[PDB]
Amino acid sequence: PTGLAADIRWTAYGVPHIRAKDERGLGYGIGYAYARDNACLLAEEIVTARGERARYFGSEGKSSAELDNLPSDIFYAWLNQPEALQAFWQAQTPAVRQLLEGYAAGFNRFLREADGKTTSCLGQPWLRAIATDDLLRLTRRLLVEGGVGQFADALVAAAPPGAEK
Amino acid sequence: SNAIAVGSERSADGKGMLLANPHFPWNGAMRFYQMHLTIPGRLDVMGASLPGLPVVNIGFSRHLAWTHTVDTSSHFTLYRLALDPKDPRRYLVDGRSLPLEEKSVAIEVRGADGKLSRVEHKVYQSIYGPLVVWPGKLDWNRSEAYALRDANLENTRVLQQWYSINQASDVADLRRRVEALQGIPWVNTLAADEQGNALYMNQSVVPYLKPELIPACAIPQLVAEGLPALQGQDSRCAWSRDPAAAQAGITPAAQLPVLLRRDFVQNSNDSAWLTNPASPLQGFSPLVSQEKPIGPRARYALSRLQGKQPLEAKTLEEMVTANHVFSADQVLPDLLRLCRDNQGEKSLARACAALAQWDRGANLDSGSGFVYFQRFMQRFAELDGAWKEPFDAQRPLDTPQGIALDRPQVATQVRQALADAAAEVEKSGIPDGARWGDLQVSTRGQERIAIPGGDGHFGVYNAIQSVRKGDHLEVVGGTSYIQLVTFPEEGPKARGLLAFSQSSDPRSPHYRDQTELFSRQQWQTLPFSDRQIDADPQLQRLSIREAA
Ligand SMILES: *[B]([O])([O])[C][C][C][C][C][C][C][C][C][C][C][C][C]
Repeated sequence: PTGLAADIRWTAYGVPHIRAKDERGLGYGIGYAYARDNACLLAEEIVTARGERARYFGSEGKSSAELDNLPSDIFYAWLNQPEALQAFWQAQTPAVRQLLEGYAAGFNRFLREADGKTTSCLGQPWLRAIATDDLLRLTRRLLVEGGVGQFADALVAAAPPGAEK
Repeated sequence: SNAIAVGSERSADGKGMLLANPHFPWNGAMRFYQMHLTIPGRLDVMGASLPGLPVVNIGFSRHLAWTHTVDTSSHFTLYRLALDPKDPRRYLVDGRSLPLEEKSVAIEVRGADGKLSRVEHKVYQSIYGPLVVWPGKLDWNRSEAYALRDANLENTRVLQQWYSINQASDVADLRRRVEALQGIPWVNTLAADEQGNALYMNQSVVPYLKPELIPACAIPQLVAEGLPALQGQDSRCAWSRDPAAAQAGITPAAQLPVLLRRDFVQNSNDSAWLTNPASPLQGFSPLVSQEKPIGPRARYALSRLQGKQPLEAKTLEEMVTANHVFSADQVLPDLLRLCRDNQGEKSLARACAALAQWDRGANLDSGSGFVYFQRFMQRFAELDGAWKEPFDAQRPLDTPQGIALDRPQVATQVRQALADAAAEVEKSGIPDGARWGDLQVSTRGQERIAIPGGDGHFGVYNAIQSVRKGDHLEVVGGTSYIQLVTFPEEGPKARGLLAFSQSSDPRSPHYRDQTELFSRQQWQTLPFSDRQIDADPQLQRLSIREAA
């Protein structure tokens, strides 16, 4: 019929075993299981990759990578511009698109049902339904960890000289 | 990270075996998470992954196990720009003045009043990429500036790449799939399969420059320091094109290091060079792999791996769980001799006793000798010419070794280094009796758990990084997802742990359960077959669905 469906088994220590008939159902299971354990972590890291840390937390805080909120936000706003995200999505295979669509839907399903049993950030304005673009933002953040990501502060600091001697 | 793949010629069962020991953060966007994925008939893979990714990053399947370590290859280049003498916002390529591009981003900032303000920021860009400034080294003055070209910005293949790896049957298939797509951004890949092949690949996305361009296109001062820096005023220094590469400007797969053997391969973040010393990997671009002295983790691994005795699963496990501080093997014997030559030097007395009684480990019950040794090494690192036997490229596994105590200046500086280290240790708040496990911990809510292991720079295979917080050292990264895989007839047997546990949320039943196990170094079955899964008395099942 449609659309997304997954069978999840958990063994000791909360390890999920996800079975599905296609990538979309598989992603659904992954997103739901991961949310049960780590919704707050993902939401925080998505705020970072969206360049919204200063909006929620102010200029005095840092990301989990220990970058100041504003320079981090400038870097991720630069990296994850709409045109970059859309080019990236357009280059994805149907299978990968489906994995990501399922993941977002599964994470969101858990959020709809969450009553705080395994989620400490219930009620925070930054804990919100996610989109496939948010997963692209996280992916690109990881992609550049071996490159321009290590120069985030240096990019933000790059300004032309003044009148100095 | 460590990785060891063992093949049919060395494994006790004549089949493949893989130890995966990545060293990664215990929190945040790189926190590993275990999962098993199955689309019956065509996908069945288990391992661990990074947050947000719907694929397995390090794992195993019916006939194959693989893992990754961060490589030494460059994945970007800096470009030194020659600025227009009339305008520092313009730069010269082949003598022609080009304008920088400007891209403004706007950010909302929550103020003290709790309201949002808008902040705009200009990002300057060249044809190579954005400009970057490191004050005092990479400045933007009226003569020069630096731009950065990141090779992975155009790597749209990265998710596809791991999904493809997740579908791989054996080592040959894995190699085909990685070489075909070239979507791996910044790690090596090591793998073993049931038939007993052991594979190392330095197959990642690396800027390509034809060999004849490198001498003139490099910035000599900067590459000497290990920065991949090129001359950005010459159009001939653009990354080279080769139709065989999966992406314009990257190095084709055939020019990247691969070693396929039946004995072993290993990597602990050094270059491809001594993956297996019996078959050194040489002759590659400096952007890819260089013959640099290996670090103590690799030197430790090779000391255990070399030779003719069969390797058992237990052997690989215990290379991790022994917590041996391998750097001590090079300096501790001569250091203790200095201690013996200096009894009655009251300032060295406590340090010398602690070092002498020390088990040379980073175990929970290792004594304060480890702490003294760490602080001494931090200072020894920085002394000039103090090795008795300095690095010998003809003996890259056995050097450097020893302290040059027969040189009076060295003996003087080494003793002073120990005196200073001892002083530092003793003016810290460390009690009497205290063992390493009393000091290094992972906080869980209102409680702590003692964590074994120590910094990888001291040659501890079980690498653990911690930072001082209050009365303790708080673990921030290191050993994370552990998997040790063998292939008996029934199906793959995987054993390991996720050191920091599945959940980062203090409310979860899975916030500290594996962390208690990691403390006691008690690895567990990673159940993969339906039979293994059904045998778990903790088994729970949920089926979920919703409309598209
Ligand atoms: B070690 O200390 O060298 C750490 C290496 C482990 C990191 C392996 C992660 C697998 C890479 C996934 C990248 C995905 C990018 C989107």
